[PDB]
Amino acid sequence: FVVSPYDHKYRIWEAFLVVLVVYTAWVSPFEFGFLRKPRPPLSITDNIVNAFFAIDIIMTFFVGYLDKSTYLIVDDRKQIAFKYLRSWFLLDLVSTIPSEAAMRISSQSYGLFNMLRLWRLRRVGALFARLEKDRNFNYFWVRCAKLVCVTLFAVHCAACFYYLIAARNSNPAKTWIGANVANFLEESLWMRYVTSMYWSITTLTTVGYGDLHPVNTKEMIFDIFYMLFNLGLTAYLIGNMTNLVVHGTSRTRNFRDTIQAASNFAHRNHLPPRLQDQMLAHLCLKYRTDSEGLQQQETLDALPKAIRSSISHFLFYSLMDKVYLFRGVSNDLLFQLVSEMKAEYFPPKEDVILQNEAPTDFYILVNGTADLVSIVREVKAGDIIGEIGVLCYRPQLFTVRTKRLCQLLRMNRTTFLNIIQANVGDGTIIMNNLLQHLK
Amino acid sequence: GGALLCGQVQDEIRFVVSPYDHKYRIWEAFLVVLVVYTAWVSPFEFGFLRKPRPPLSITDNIVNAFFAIDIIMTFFVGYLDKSTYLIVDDRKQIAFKYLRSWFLLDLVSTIPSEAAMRISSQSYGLFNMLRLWRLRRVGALFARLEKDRNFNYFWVRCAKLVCVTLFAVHCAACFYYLIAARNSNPAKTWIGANVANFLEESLWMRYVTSMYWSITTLTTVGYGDLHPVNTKEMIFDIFYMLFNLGLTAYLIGNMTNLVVHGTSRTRNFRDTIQAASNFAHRNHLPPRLQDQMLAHLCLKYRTDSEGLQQQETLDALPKAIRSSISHFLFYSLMDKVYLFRGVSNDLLFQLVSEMKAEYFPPKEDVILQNEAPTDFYILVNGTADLVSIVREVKAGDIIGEIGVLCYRPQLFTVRTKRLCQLLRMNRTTFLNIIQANVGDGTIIMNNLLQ
Amino acid sequence: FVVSPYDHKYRIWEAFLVVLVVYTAWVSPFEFGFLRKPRPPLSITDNIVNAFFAIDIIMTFFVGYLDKSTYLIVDDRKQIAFKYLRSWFLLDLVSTIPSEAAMRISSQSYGLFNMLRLWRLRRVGALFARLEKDRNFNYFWVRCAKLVCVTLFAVHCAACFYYLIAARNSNPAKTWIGANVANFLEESLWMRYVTSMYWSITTLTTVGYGDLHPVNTKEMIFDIFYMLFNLGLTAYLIGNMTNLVVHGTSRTRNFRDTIQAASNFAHRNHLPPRLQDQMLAHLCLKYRTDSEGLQQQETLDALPKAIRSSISHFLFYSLMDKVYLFRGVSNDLLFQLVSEMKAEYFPPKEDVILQNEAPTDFYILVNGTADLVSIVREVKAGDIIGEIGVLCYRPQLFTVRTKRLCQLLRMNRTTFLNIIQANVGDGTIIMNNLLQHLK
Amino acid sequence: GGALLCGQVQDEIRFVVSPYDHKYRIWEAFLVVLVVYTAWVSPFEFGFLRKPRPPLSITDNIVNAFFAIDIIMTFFVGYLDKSTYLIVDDRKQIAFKYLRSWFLLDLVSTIPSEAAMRISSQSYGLFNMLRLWRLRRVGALFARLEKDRNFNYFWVRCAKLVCVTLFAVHCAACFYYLIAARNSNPAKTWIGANVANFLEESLWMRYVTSMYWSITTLTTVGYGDLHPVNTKEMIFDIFYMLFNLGLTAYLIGNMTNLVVHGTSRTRNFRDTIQAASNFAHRNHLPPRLQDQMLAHLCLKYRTDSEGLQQQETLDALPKAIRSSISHFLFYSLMDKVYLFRGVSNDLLFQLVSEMKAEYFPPKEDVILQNEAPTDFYILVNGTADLVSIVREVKAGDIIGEIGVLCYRPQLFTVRTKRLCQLLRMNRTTFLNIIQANVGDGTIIMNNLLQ
Ligand SMILES: CCCCCCCCCCCCCCCCCCCC(=O)O[C@H](COC(=O)CCCCCCCCCCCCCC)COP(=O)(O)OCCN
Ligand SMILES: CCCCCCCCCCCCCCCCCCCC(=O)O[C@H](COC(=O)CCCCCCCCCCCCCC)COP(=O)(O)OCCN
Ligand SMILES: [K+]
Ligand SMILES: [K+]
Ligand SMILES: [K+]
Ligand SMILES: [K+]
Ligand SMILES: [K+]
Repeated sequence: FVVSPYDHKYRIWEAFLVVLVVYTAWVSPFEFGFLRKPRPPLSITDNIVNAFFAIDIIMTFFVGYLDKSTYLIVDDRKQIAFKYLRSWFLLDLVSTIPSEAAMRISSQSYGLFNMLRLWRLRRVGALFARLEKDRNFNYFWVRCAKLVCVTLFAVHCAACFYYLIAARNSNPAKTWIGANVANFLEESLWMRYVTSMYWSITTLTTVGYGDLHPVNTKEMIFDIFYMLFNLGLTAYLIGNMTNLVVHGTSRTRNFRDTIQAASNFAHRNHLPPRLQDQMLAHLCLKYRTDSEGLQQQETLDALPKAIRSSISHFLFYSLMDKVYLFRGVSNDLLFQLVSEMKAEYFPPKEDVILQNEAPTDFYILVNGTADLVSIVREVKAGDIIGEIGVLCYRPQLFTVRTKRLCQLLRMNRTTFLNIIQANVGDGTIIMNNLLQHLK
Repeated sequence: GGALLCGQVQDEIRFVVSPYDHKYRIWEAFLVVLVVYTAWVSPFEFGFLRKPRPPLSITDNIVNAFFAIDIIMTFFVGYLDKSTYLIVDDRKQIAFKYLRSWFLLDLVSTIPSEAAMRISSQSYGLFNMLRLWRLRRVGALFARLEKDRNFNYFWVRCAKLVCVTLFAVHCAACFYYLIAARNSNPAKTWIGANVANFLEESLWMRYVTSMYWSITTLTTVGYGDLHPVNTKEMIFDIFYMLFNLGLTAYLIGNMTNLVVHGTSRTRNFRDTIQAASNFAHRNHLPPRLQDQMLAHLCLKYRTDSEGLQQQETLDALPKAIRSSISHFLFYSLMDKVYLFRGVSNDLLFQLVSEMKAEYFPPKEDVILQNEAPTDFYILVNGTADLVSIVREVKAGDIIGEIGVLCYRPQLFTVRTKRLCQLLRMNRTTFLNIIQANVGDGTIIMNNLLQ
Repeated sequence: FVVSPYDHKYRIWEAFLVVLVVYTAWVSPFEFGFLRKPRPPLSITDNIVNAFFAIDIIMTFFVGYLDKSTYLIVDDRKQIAFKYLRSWFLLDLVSTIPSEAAMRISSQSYGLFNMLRLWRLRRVGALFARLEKDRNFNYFWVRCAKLVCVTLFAVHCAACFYYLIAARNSNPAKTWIGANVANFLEESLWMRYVTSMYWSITTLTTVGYGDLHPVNTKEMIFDIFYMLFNLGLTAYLIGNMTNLVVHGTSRTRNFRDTIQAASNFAHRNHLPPRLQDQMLAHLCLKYRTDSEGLQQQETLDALPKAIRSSISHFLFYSLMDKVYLFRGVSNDLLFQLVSEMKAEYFPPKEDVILQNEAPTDFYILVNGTADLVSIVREVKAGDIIGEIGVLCYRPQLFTVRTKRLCQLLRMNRTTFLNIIQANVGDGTIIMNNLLQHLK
Repeated sequence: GGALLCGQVQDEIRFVVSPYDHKYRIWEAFLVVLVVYTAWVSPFEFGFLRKPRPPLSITDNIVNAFFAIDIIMTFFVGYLDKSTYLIVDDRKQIAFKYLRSWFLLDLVSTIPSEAAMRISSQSYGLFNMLRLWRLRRVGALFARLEKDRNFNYFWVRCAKLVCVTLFAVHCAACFYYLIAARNSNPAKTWIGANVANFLEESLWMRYVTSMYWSITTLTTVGYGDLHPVNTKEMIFDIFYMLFNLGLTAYLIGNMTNLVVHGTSRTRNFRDTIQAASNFAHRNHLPPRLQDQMLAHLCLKYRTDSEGLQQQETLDALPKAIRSSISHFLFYSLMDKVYLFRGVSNDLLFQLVSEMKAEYFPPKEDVILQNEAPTDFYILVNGTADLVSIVREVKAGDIIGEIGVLCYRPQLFTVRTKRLCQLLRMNRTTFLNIIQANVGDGTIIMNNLLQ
């Protein structure tokens, strides 16, 4: 029986009903403003759309709900039906009665009863509430789409109401439209619609050419309220667009402040130009490494250590399988290794470590390649550097120079000593499998 | 999973009367309605009318009577002085402060216009304009509401903006009509150039036409059907247009302030979640792993949000009540199970000040069987099972400590079945805690040992 | 000889010349747009103003300048004259030649030569630069005054240029003004001015009634550029007004976030309602204590310890003179006392400490009064509480209850013990002068 | 004093060519000028002209020739791949990437219109509109300038806004004229309703009239002299007015962003200074004392600003060059006087890593005679005297250490005579530093002892 929310076969039905809501949002004000009585084709199409919402009146029984008081999805048919009968079953139901039936109770009913069908706009508000949570869509741009919809619906409604004020008048002259057009009745419905839409947008944007304007007090009262609504709407629009701009441009501002800080530091302390250019080159690479190294380390430093470890195991243990200088070591020691290892990125043609430097650290190349340097040999992907210096505790035997954008795992001798004070018997495998690379 | 949990986290992200008396605040709230009345009627009497007439005269005298009652009653209402923060109830001091401030303006704002018009017949409208002194009461009300936690700041500010713009529209409409009505020739006026005999038309039509012009100008729609015809009208409209420029910039500044204010914390959350999303996408992590890390990241954000609020609300606060608060917290957050019964106050403080609160997702496992006893927990709220199941775990219940204080690998796995809050303690810090006054630690061991 | 900048007698002269700049800013575009040849009174008044600026051409010799490369004011007559002759002496000089003399070189010179006098606006920009630094004036509101000036000057200039475009035309009809007015020449100069000012503001505010608008291509080109300038100006105005609003309202937002944080903390941990009301009462008092306790402690915690000490000596040593329980102690020990003392504020009817509490701290009342409590005695201004408990190290003998908004200095026993391990022989005066209050 | 110091602080607050070759960047910068030409001419040929004519045809063929040269030359220009950050110089890879991306669009954007018009005579204006593909080069230029430290971000953004709004105005003017010129009756058009025979008027007059309408509409001034007369013009203007609403909101959003961005750090300074100002005012501090504390507060703000920049620029940076930077700093910030000559590397590091930099006002005293030797300093820059005077103190000079390493009350007062920067060391931390490898500390004592 009870269908889950978040069922994909249900999500496509709700998305379909939203396009029938967009149809309703256009048709209902137009039928209110421009039409007197039901006519083909619009009558049969509206009855078709009412059939789809009448199906939904039933199919919203048998659908569960997330009770956020307990964070579980309720599947009890007695509870879901009781909740729906309380939650606006009657408004949905009345919004689906045919206009023919709803006007046998009174012939004047047509336009104003069809305006009740704007109740369906609750579904558009619900869709925006979903998209403002779903991380697959940008939040500020979904707010933009929401504000575009509100604007277009306002322009359409105002056009239909203001035409109705003219069309109901006892004289076609002395109306805003009949003041310009000799007889706007007995003129094409498209031309009357476009003329009203033109007036409406001309007013909402405050261009106000003044070819079309209020001629009588009823028109003036309507336009007074429409102009006051437009002042609030535009101030809201400019607020939201400012927020969209301010947060969208933030990356470039932060990058420039970072480079400005480094440049000022170099100019205060009078760093040598070579090393200054290396500092800026690494900061630029960090900004261009957003999708990898940046959002990697900006995530991993937050995670609880259990899942953090499981990530490191997924991501790098297959690299630890490549290094002969750990072959057959105890599994826990190699897990500890990847749990301690930092990860870093280097530009091309940079020294990671120089010859005759003290062995404070060692590295494993994840990807990219480097030269020991004059040149003696090449370092592959899945290959290790500096470790014999960390073992020996004597100065490093060669400079290692990047020749690609290169990713390296890193460890420090002070913690490697501590790691070797763990697993002390497995340290014999460390020793032997170094000695057999040393042979 | 995951999505609905982070959605929830985003959703969470002798005769003196006191001025605080409810009966007095109902009276003050009533008088603000008569201020809104005054704000409409005084410009209208200045613009459109030349002598007092029914119903407006009798209604104004009724309103003046309510304000005259207030002129009396405010001699019997105390005030608080910023030197002492006590309410002053000395009749002489209440009288002196009222006389020295606002009594005279309140008095002239209350004299009947039918009396003032015996001083001169030209006085009527311009004397009515003095009643706008009463607007101080609306400014006072908004100042209270803006700093009151019961009221939504967004809607209080919006109400302020709406009142300012409506009052500006109304005043400009009345002044611009007065410039037309007081002219020597009606046909050379902004209104008589359109309506050939406007002085014969209904007062409603003239008002609506003036409001229409005023709003058309302030919104800058400016259809141009109605516009300045003569030099007086041009000078007036020059200053009105300048004012409207400043007012529009103020309205947009306030709406921008409101939307960046209200969005800020949701933005701060989104950045962390979308960073983790981009990481998981780019490194091609399995979906089965991804939603576990997104769930934990959302619940860490929830945890430290509450921690910062506790810190910033305690470390601001004088040592006396900071003591009382931290005392109550220590003596009420702990003691959640009989294993602690008889714990000494020092051992209590050392434990409860070091335990770390955290939130844990539904349908997940907090500790695992036969693992080393690195940590133990107290369940604050939510529900879990010891696990096949052996029993349910309640709120006000514990896991893992039976392996920690006497060293054993953990006897059970434990699995959540609602969103759950726990207090963690790690064995290394627990050992340091138990090393304080060790005898009491032995009494806890006796509570466990059976 | 050389007069200093920041001499008050010079600052009043520069402020006077700024009002003559405001005169120039109105008169020069008006003479350019509306007048053909020099006429009384405006000719004699302009010659008077030129005399004041000609005095300044001389009096700007003999005035020093702050050389911000070395942060000293230069007094060398050879340097100040050399700097001035380089720095725009010639533009100031040409801006003071009389219009009569400057039009004997050519009769058409009058209007366009008088436009050169807008060079004097450099002085208004300099005044705003000063006021944007002087802490006696609000920064955002000085930016507002700057933007009002720019707006009013733009409206005036545009009105004068657009009238000149009409007045130079070969036909009065086919001009924006002669299209409405049958003959605008031979009409009052005030009416022509007001008509132009009206058109100008109607356009800059974008109301655009359209009674007055460009009739010919020269007018259209001018209005094209004016409308493009106004779009930038209004967007700048709205930016600056937003910044003014955002920073001006910040106090209320921070207060509400503080109270919301405390309210949520109480609702999470389920604090008892009495103590919850005390917590909010103290946070409210802190916000209302902005000018004293807040900006006091928000300043003192920053200051370098030497000046911080000198402040404490100025502010509270005269209170330390009142306490008999330190009479005749070594001066250094009492300075150490005031250097250690914190300062705090309490609402009326609050316990600072209760009876039978442990003696962790003691206090001295700066102002306000309190009861020992049932009641036994009253505590004055310049009076001490809790110290016998800190001496005895046994629970406090009475509750002390505020009966005003009260300010107290505070110390903690752990640091008072350390302070008594300093000055150990002067501790004998502490002991004896307690024992003689204990008698 | 004081005021000018805080004012200063506020003022401070085989055949491949590389794409980085200066000769190539001059060529690319030249082609952007021909893009601005194309952006004007293509809408104008679409709106106002029906067949190619001098001078415009010959000028367009000259511009097409420069782009055809670029279509060739871009086969000889390398690119950098984001996988390796090396420049690719393989001729086959350069060719393939260019063919696989933009060669075809660059080619059709270069065919002479006098050739395309042999395919059909109606093609002319609509084929010219395809040349607007070239605008990608302007978008690329702005993307470079926005992230380039040599260029002011404010003016680069303003230039972007000005170009977008000018191009929108121009395009709308040309399209709206085309709607009029292509109508069956000129008198029923937005322009022919005003100018009875506009097709006889000069091309300049028609262009200026169309630009005037376009700007009047986009700025929303809307005089209404020129407006839509027929249904086609109304539909066009409906969509133009909607677009202008979005564009205006974007312009105001960018200007707000720019002014809050540029003001932020001055705001952050002002708050600290005005807090201290309000404190000194309310507590009635003497002016003689006040300006001393305001001076020190301004120079502390200056000091810690530079400290945060050093931290955030070092702790971001890989350990190799972080080492090189900190190494150079340690070996160059110290050794400022002969008292340190022969200092050991460990004692050097322990000292220089712990010394604290600070700024000190003019005409003030850093240490006083016969006071206890609590601290000593190295002068980094500025000037002072030992004090009556006994001698000047240089940059690269020291004060007070002669009382610290051998314990004595300080021999002199010392007084600044310019704004001065010093490195402090406190005797307690100095003792801890000297307790590392004490023999080297004795060699420093031998350097002082004579
Ligand atoms: C920098 C850009 C510069 C742009 C260019 C300018 C060019 C020169 C021209 C300058 C023109 C400037 C004109 C003024 C601009 C608008 C100023 C609005 C000020 C304002 O609203 O103040 C608030 C009024 O609050 C209140 O409490 C008011 C209460 C009013 C109650 C009225 C009740 C009316 C009822 C009847 C209505 C009429 C009948 C309708 C049918 C005060 O508070 P605050 O905002 O400062 O907040 C507290 C701080 N955060
Ligand atoms: C939320 C509020 C919603 C309001 C209500 C809306 C109601 C519905 C209607 C919606 C209408 C929306 C219409 C679009 C709005 C404006 C969009 C502007 C977008 C834009 O400018 O993008 C920039 C163009 O940059 C460029 O690089 C462009 C370069 C162009 C060069 C042109 C050269 C022209 C030379 C010739 C001129 C003509 C002759 C003049 C005599 C891209 O960059 P970015 O800003 O994103 O920056 C990078 C991120 N930070
Ligand atoms: K307008
Ligand atoms: K108009
Ligand atoms: K018009
Ligand atoms: K407008
Ligand atoms: K208009």
